[PDB]
Formats: sequence, structure tokens, C-alpha cells
Amino acid sequence: KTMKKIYVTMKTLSPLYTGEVRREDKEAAQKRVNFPVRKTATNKVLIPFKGALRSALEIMLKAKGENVCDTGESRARPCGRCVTCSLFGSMGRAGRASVDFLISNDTKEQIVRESTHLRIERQTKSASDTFKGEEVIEGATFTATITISNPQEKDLSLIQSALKFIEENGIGGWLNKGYGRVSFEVKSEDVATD
Amino acid sequence: KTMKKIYVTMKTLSPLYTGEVRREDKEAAQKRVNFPVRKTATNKVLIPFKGALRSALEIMLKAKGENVCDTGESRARPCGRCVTCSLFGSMGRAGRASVDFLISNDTKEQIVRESTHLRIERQTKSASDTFKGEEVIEGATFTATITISNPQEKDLSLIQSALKFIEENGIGGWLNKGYGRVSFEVKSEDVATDRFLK
Amino acid sequence: AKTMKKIYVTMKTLSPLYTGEVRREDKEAAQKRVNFPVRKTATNKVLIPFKGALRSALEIMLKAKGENVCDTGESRARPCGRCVTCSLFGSMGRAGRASVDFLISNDTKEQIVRESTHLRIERQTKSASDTFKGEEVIEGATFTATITISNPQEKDLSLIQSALKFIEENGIGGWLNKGYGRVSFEVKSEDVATDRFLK
Amino acid sequence: EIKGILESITGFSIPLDGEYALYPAGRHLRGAIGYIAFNLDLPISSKFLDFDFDDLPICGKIFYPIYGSSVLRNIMARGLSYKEVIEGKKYRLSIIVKDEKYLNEMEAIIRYILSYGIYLGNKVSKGYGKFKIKEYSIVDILLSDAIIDEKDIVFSKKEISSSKFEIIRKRGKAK
Amino acid sequence: KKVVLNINTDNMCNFASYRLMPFSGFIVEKRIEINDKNWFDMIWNEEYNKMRSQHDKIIENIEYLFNIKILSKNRIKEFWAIKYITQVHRKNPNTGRRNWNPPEGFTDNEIEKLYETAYNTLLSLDKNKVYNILINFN
Amino acid sequence: MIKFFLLETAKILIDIGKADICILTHVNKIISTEIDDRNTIELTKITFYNNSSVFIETHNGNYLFSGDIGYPPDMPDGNVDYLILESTQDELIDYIERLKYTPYKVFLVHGEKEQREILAKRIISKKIRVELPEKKVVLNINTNMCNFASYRLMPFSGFIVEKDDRIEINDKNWFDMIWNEEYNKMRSQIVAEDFSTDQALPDMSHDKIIENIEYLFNIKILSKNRIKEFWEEFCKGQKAAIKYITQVHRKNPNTGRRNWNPPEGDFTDNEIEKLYETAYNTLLSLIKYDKNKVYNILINFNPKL
Amino acid sequence: VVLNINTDNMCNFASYRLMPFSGFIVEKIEINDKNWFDMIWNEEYNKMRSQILPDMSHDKIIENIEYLFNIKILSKNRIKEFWEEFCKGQKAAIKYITQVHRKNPNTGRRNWNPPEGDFTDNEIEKLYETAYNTLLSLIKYDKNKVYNILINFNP
Ligand SMILES: [Zn+2]
Ligand SMILES: [Zn+2]
Ligand SMILES: [Zn+2]
Repeated sequence: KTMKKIYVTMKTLSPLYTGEVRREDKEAAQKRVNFPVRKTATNKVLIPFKGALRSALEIMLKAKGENVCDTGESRARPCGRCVTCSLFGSMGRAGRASVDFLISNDTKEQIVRESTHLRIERQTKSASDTFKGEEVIEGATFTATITISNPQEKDLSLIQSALKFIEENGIGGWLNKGYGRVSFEVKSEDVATD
Repeated sequence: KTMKKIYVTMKTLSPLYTGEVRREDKEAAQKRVNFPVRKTATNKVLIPFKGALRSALEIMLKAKGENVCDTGESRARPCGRCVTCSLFGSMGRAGRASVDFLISNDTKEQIVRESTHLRIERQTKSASDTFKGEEVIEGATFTATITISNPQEKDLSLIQSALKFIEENGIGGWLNKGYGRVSFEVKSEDVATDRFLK
Repeated sequence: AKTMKKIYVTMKTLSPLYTGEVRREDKEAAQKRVNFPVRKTATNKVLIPFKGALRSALEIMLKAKGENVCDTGESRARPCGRCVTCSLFGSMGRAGRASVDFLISNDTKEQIVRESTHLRIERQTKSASDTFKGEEVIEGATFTATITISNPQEKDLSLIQSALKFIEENGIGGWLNKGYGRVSFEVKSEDVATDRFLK
Repeated sequence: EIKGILESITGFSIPLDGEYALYPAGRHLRGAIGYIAFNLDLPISSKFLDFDFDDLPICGKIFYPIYGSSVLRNIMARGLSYKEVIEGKKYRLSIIVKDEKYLNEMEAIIRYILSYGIYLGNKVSKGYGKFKIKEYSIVDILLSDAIIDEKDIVFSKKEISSSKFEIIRKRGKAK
Repeated sequence: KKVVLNINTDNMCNFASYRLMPFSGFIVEKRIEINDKNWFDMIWNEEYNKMRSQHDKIIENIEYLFNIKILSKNRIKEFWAIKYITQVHRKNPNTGRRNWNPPEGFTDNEIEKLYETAYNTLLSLDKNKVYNILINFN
Repeated sequence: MIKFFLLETAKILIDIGKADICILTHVNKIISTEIDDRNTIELTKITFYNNSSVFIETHNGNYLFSGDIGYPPDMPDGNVDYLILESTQDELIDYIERLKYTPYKVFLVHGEKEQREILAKRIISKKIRVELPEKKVVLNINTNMCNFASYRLMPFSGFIVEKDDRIEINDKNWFDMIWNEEYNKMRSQIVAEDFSTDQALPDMSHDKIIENIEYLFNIKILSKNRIKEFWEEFCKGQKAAIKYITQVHRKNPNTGRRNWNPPEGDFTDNEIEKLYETAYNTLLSLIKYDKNKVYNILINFNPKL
Repeated sequence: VVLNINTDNMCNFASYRLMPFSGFIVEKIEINDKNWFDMIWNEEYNKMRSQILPDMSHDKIIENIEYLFNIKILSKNRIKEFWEEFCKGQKAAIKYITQVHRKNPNTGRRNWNPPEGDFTDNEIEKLYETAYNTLLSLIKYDKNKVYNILINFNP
């Protein structure tokens, strides 16, 4: 058979935030910044890339008119039959898409910066609270490769449409405040035995 | 099944100042200017836009008499039942209006100039303090895209009214000194979410 | 509150008017032609700082009257936050209610701004020791601003009008000692509702 | 026999009993190499289906049963809570080849790893457990957990194309 | 006294029949090398961190404090000591603000009184006795 | 516009993707002779004319694709703006000349170089312009001209810069300006002995340093930003802290001011100068101690640093 | 690879001898500075078009600049403008200093700031020529030393 390999290179046009999950490094960072960026031991930054793709395809496929799940919504366990359950996986069956974490091509000492955020009263118009959160600069190029096993004809188009939905909505956190408006360059390849 | 994409172009009628957020960039700039502007690493100007719209709508809806909460006082939580709570987000429910940053079309050498600002003694009329601050020129244009998911009927009206409030008050910093008086132009477009699914 | 005060201020210039250019690139681009450029917009109009002139005027008159008004003109001085000017223009704790605009002119630079020549006459010998060319704004030029008070009190229009008469008395900006900046003001205020734009 | 160095690009998590494994075992290596054989449709993937076919952190010397648990970090997701090892570390690869029939197939598997990579641990489709090869070749060939008739050893055989998970729980010696 | 180049030779441009690329970096000497600004970010931070290397009434009080969300699971989790309560109670003299969560729904002197009540309650609080009552607040 | 034929406004193809193809002689829909000649269709009013021609009346521009011409042809009697003509010679001339409202620009296509050049020269001598075919917008920011070999020419060597929306053309003044800016940024990154060997100071006790620092923290001379920058300049060595406190305490001879924050109080000038030199001597005695001792000194006033 | 820059002004950050250095990596693999570029650029700027100083010691310069700064002949404004004219090349700084020093035959004035202090006219002319010779010798040095001289006076 054949396998699909999709290389995504990611250029952020807006700043990007993704909160750090490691409790040890969070409490090591919560004495200097209150919202640390998700980082590595290699001092790189990775973004969760899978649930953004799955959510993009799920909203688009639900609103166009087919049968898909909701997922990530309390006890919305996957059905195992829909297009998203084939592509990105289900509970009983296994995923056909192995979507990597979006590793940045640069280190944290050149694209990740501490930044100031505020909360300002509406009658006095003065800064009531502040907090330090890290963020990823604009133009920082992230790199991932996703791997699709047993592809259909509507596989590259679906991943492309979900990627364009990510360029609209955003990736990471603080999406409503403007963080994460990024762009994707895509390169596709089909590999076989030998 | 529907979104409301609003394309906002904003032109500065007054010189515009917003403040640099990044600490490293700021101490790189504090050797030349005491007040740098918020800039990208793509050398473009950055303006926060969600808080200005939310503050405008909260002030106007509190003045009208609707039961809209104040997310501006210290560590106050959104209640989750107001029009602004549904539009820009509560603690439980996320924000329906995904407000983009106000990205300038030009870069820093075109529209950002450093400036001399003074403090003058009231008697003796002499320049007592001096400081340099970067500011954005008049006539510079900025672009934002507000995406409203599950759009109600009044969302365009409330967003346009908030933009008129930002026209009358200002955006950014130094608002009492005359900075940041702008003018907005709105091109709304009703959008099906499945447009990318070709 | 539910009401806001809008004071539309119209300036007619009676003497020559100068306010020096503050942008370093524009000033350095103008020093090859004039030694004193006018503070000018990128849309070729003229802007004047207005909040500091009103605050300086009100602080001088209220200090003369005997009120407990701070001097924020001293070197790195902090406003206390209890003065009337602290309530109007601002303090370090809370922002001011009055939102004063720049005085943008109603005409473009080629119509109101002229390039003039000043000298330094030596006391004996009556000769031109030094000679410098500076830009100025002509008489009869009209400027406009909007002072926006968010929480109006009863003494906000009166103090703004008194500060405007003081600015008429002493001059708005630049070379006030040589006779520049003597201007006149028309005031048309209106208390507008805060929820006006919602409809 | 294949000596090699596996450098972790992304962190990995293997639950145990909620204890975790500081280093991946050869069990996950065998399972992932079997997925490499199956997805590229090599015949030796059938040999990966049976339990027996009979064919470590890295000082260049590999460690022996100080690494320690300090490598483990607690991670809280959207609602999930687990722990993982950090990346950026060189690990040992020793694929012992005992037959000449499947040596070329194993070398082809290793070449596919050298082109793209190999996934070891939980949440493979989420990107966890990336392992890049750094060095490899071919050489001439207690310390790990050994089964002898004890400590609980749990290994699993999720057969693909049958949709069956069964987690074998046996007893064995301690390294 | 040799010369090694640690700058990327990628993005090579052509001018005056000449291969060239304008760069802005640091000349380092111990060999003489040309390291990019990144080598200088690794060094500065490196050394900067190196420099860095050298029963009823009180239970009723948490029962009332939990309903108004001044004492959230975000508090008792960090509780589970006197320096931390003093840091949380520390009113900054320049802005007049404690690190406590504000109550929901109250005059200013009342909110100051419940801040003092929360301080007195968590100051009054064996480790097993600390492990009880807080388990019912999660 | 037409790309070499795809003519957007849509993306209608005349004889690629998302198109309404119209084949010639001599996608989503294929339009050919169904509609015969003399009949109009909509999609942009499209009308076909017999050759022995596609006529698209759009909102801006009325485009005519001719096709191969062999015999009197058939031409529209309306208004033509662009005339796409094949060239592979007098037959094309009158086909152009006998058409009312002669087009703005004609296009030559499907031929070699010599025949297209000869026909192009024949059409410039008829006073109709030609185009001879073989994306970020580009901006000349330049400013002298020449007339060599009947081309208006300028000898210029420069730089091309590529942003996300445009590509600009700049001269050496822009490169000099950005080089001076980057040289100023590079030289403001280092001081000669940062983070180096530890380097003529007054000495004072620890309790007096506590008393003086507390007294200049109550009144606003030694503040949190002052302690923050003092600790940051102390981290990069002893001489850096010496230079920082000499820069802060420096009285300008032209204005008579120092970089200390003025005290909050009713002190007279001599007492304010005594407090300024008290701050200078107190921090000079503070640079003597070890780093952990100074950290224990300054954590009680600035908890961040 | 051969560096074509002399490694002076060389700061001491720990055990890492250091220089901030801007330049071009020519792969002819030579590393030249901006000066080679200007001599390159004017090269094409005369080629394509065709196809269609006194000596002063470094101690004497800093002593003279200190003396003229004390009597305000060499102001901060003057040192800054000389620095911007020196950054544009040696010839532009030569022309600027010649313009500043030039005695106008009509007015009899020079563009230097007059000295602060009781001086006789001959000594004032000597101070003007001292400023001319000192800055004319400052054009001769390379940029990194001419900033390290002028950083002490106009930060
Ligand atoms: Zn499903
Ligand atoms: Zn609410
Ligand atoms: Zn006050």
C-alpha cells in the first residue's frame, strides 16, 4: 500500500500563546511569568496540532451537512463511523492520521518573549491588574509532518480545508484576543515500500 | 452553520500611541526611546482591539441600563448572561466574536516616528523634563478581521456602535492628550463556515 | 455616568503661531530648509498640544486662587490625585475625565504655514549677527478640538472656559514671549448621552 | 545486529501499574517497528504478529539498573493528567538480528525510521513519543525485566485488522 | 589563530560577480570565530542564570468563604506556610490591593474585613487535621 | 486580465481551473456552437462570431478573441476594448481596420518572434499599441533619465526588499540608514566588562545600609525600578554597577539635575542633595558585599529582584 | 576563510573575548566591512553608467575634545552631527567639517559655537583651528575608535 506524508510549515502573522502543561516547569516559571509558553527540554516551542485540525474538520463537516461527532464536549465519545473518526480516529478503532506536535524551527531564546497584559477599569480608565505572559513572535516558522495511513481521495483536500480554517480561527490559546492568526505552507508526498 | 466576517479598516486622524508589551524589545528600545510602540517581529504595528470593543460595549450598555457586567475592575469575573458576555466571552463559554489584532499595512520606517515630549514648569515656563516616545503617524491604515460565530441579529449593530465609541474616545494610550483618535470603515460579509470544504 | 460633556473648541489665530516639530525624522528632514519647523501632521495639517496648556492654565489660576492644587510641572513630580485638575486632566492613580484632543487645523500646511526670517540685531553696530528661518502659522487660521469629559460635574465647563481665556491671555504654544500664539476661542459644548451610538 | 542512537524530539509517556517508565522498553520498539513493517506492507510484519520469533539511556556507556525519576514531569492537559519524560536525550537501540532472512527487512524498517522517525509511547497520533535516529549500522552481538516463572510485568498485543486489545499480565524477575 | 565560520552559508546573494551576504554578528576569540547573535543569546542567558545559581467556628469561616469564592481550590491547593499567607495578605502600599480573590455579590470595609477573616482563618489552620475539612472543598 | 487563455471576470477560459471553457477552431461548463452566432449568452455577455470569435462584454472592458483567420471574416458592430489576435499579414490588417471603434490594446499570440515583431511594427505604424507576451506589487521609491537606442533608461544598482504585501526598490540611502540603525543596536548590546572578573569604594555597616535603604524606600528616591535596574547592573559585574550609579548620580552641569527620583516630602535643597549623596554612598557600600548578601538586602524591598 | 578586519576595541565578557561586528561574508571566503562595499558600489556606479589628512595622537585627540567640550566649542549637538556625517563616509565628514570651519568672507563668522570664557580673539581663532585639526584627525581613524572617543562626551 501507500502512505501520505504532509509537511506543514507554519508562519505566524499574529503572536501565539500555548500554555505550559508541565507542572514542575510551570511552578519554576510562575515566579517570573504567569502564563508560560509550552516549551521543550531542547528550549523549543511545540503547539498541540491534532485537536485543532479535528475541531476544524468537525465544525466544517457538521455545518456542511454530513454526519460527524462533536468531540471534546463533555461525554461526546467518538462514534467510530464518520469521516473524522476515519481520519483522526475513534475510541474502538485507531487513528489513520498521526499528526505531530508543531515543533518550531528555532529556539526559545529568539522567538519566545515575556510580555505584559492588562485589565483596565471602565470608569477610571486606569490599569487595575497586570500579568506577565510569554508569547511567540511573528514570523517564527514552525515545522511539523503528519502521517496518514490508507488515504482516500478526499484526504489532502480535507486536511487543506482544516488548515485554512486554522488560518481563519487560530491555533493555541487567546484566540479571541487576536493571538494565533497564522499561515500554512503545505507540501504533500506519497511513500511506498522501497 | 453561519459566521459574520467583519473587515475593519481603521485610519488614524490623530497621532497614535500604543505601548510595547515585550520586555526584551522594550529594554532594547529604552536605550533610544522612553516609550516605544507595540511592534511585530515583522516590523509592523500592533494594536489590542478586543479590550477596546469590550470596554466600549460595557460602558454603553451599562449607561443604557442593560444588566451588563464590568470585567474592568480588579479580578472580577464575567457572569455569563450579558450581551457582552456572550459576544466577547465569559469564563465558562468562549467568545463568539474572534477579534483580530489591528495589523498596520506599512512597517515601522514608514509610519512610526520617534517624538519629543516635554514637561514644563508652570512658573518660569522652562522645559523641566524631556523624553522620547515613538508614535504612529496620521493617515496610517490598520486592518482587523472580527469573526462572529453563531451570529445574532444585533452583533453588527453593537460592533459598529462600539467602533463609533472608539472613534469618539480613542484607541491605545495617551488618550487624554489627544492620541489615538481614529476612523473606522466596516465591510461586513455573511459567510457559510463550509467555504473551505471545496 | 449616563451623560458626557462634549466641548467643541474653535480657535482663530490672531498673532503668528509657532509650535515646534517633535518628530525627529521630520524635523531632521526640515533642518535643511528651516531652522524651526512647525509641528505638522502627515496629512499636511498642523497639530498643537492642548491638554498641557489647559492643565498649566488651570493650575496657575487655581494656585493663585488658593486651592490645594499640585504642580505637575516640577521635575518628575507626581500628581496627588485630590486636586480639581487631577480630577479633570488626570492623576497617577486614575485617568482624567477630560479627554482633550490635539488642535488639528482646518487647512493644509501650504495655506496657513509660511516660512519667515528672524535676526539677531547687535546692540552697537545695528548689524545682523545671527539669522534664522523658522516656520509659522498665519493669522486667521482656524483650529478645531473636542474636549470630552466622561463624568461631568457642574464646574467642568466653567474651568475649561477659564483656562481657555487664560490661554487667550498668555498664548497657546511656542514663542509666547515674542508675541506668538495670541489666539481667540469659540466654545460650543453639549452634554451627550453615553449610550448614543447604540440605537 | 543494529546498534543505534535514538534522540527524542518529543516527550514520551508509558504508564505502569500510576507509575511511569523512565526509559522505553524493547516491547514498544518491537511494536512500533512492527507498525513500520505493516504500514509499508513488508511480509515480516506477519512475524511481528506472533509473540516469539527470536530475531537504555546513554559518558558513552549506557546506564545500568544517574538517570533517576527526576526526568519525569507531571503534565495536566485540558482535563487529563499524566506524566512524561522530557526529550533531548540519547537512548540506546539494539535490534538483535539472528536470521539472515529478515535482516534486510529490518534494515528497510531502520531506513524508514532514518527518513522520518519512530513513535514510542502513548498518544502516538497526538505527536507524543517522537524518536529520531542519530546513528545506526550493523555489528556483531538481568539488565531488563526478565520473565522467570516476583514482580508484575504487563505487556500487551493489540492485534490490528481484528480490532482486539488484550493486555497480558505475567510475573518475572527484577533487573 | 585559524578562522571558523559559524554563520549559515544559506541565503547567499550575488552582486558585482561576487558571492556575498550582509551579516550582523559577533567576532569571538580564545581560534577566531564568527558567531551569530544567537550564540550571544545562549551566552548571555547562560551566564545570567549562572549568576542566578550563586473547630466549629473556623470550619464555618471556610464554609462562608467558599461560597463567595475568595477561597477557591486554587488557594487550599497552594496552602497544602506562614510566608505564603503573609505574601497573599500583603497589601501593596502603592495601589492598595491584596492578592486575595474578591468576593462575589458588599462595602469596601466589609471586603477588607473578610480579607482579614480569611487571613485569620488560614493562620489558625497536625498535618492530618489540615488534611481534613479541606477534602470537602476538594 | 488575461494570462497566457484565462480571462478572469469567474476565470473564463477561451480555448488552469474553475473555468467556463469556450473552444475555438481553424471546467464547469463548455459553451460552443449550444449557442450559434448572432445569439448572446450570460455567465458577462458572451457572443460568438464566425471565423473563416468570442466577444465578452464584461463590466470593465469588452474582450474579443479572434481565432485563426483564413476570405471575409465576421466582426462585431459594437465596441471593442481588447483584440486578441493570432499571428503566424494584410488579412489581419483589414480584419482590424474594418472594425468600428478600434481597440485600446491588441494582443499578439501563437507565433514566432520575427512575424510577431513585423506585425507589431505594422500595428504601431497604424497607431494602435501592441503587447507581446512570452504576485506582490512592486514599488519604485527611486527618483534623471536617458534615451539610448529609443528606450528611456536609467543606470541604477540598488536593493529589492520583500515584505508580505509589496516589493520595494531602494537605493543606498536606505541601506546606509538601516546599517547605522543596526550598528547602533549592535554596539548598545555590550559594555566592555559585563559578567566578568570582580573589580576604591566607601564602606558602611549592614545595619546602616538597612536604615538608609528603608528611609530612601519610604520617600521615593530608591524605588522598585531603581532596585530592579541596580540588581540587573550588579549581575553583570561590579564595574557595571559602578557605571550605573555614576550615571544615576551624575549632576548635569547645564541643568543641575540628577537621575534620582525626587523625594516625596517637604525637604529643602541642601537636604535633598544630602539624601542624593546618601543614596549614592549607601548603594556604593552595597556593591561591596557578596551577591547572596545583596539579594537578601534587596528582596525585602523588591520581591521580584 | 580570511577575516579582512583588524580585531581592535575588543571587549572582555568573561572568558569570551568579544566584538560586535557587522559586515559581509564574501565567498570569493573573505569577511570584509562596509567600506569595501562602498568601493564596490561606486565601482558599479561608474561602470554601468559607462556602459550606457593630518595626524594627531589618540591622547591628544581626547585631550583636545575634552578641552573644547569644557568651553562648549564641541557641543553634544556638534559631536552628534559629526558622527552622522562620519557614518556617511570620510568625504561627507570632510565636507561637513570644512563647511563648519569655513570663515565667511562677508560676515567674518565661523559656524563653530563660540568659546565660553574670557578669551582674546587670536586665542579664539587658535581654538577654532584646534577644533578643525582635531576633528580632521578624527576622520582618519576607523569608525570603532571614533565612537569610543565620542561615547564619553555625547552618550
Ligand atoms: Zn464519529
Ligand atoms: Zn456578564
Ligand atoms: Zn493632584
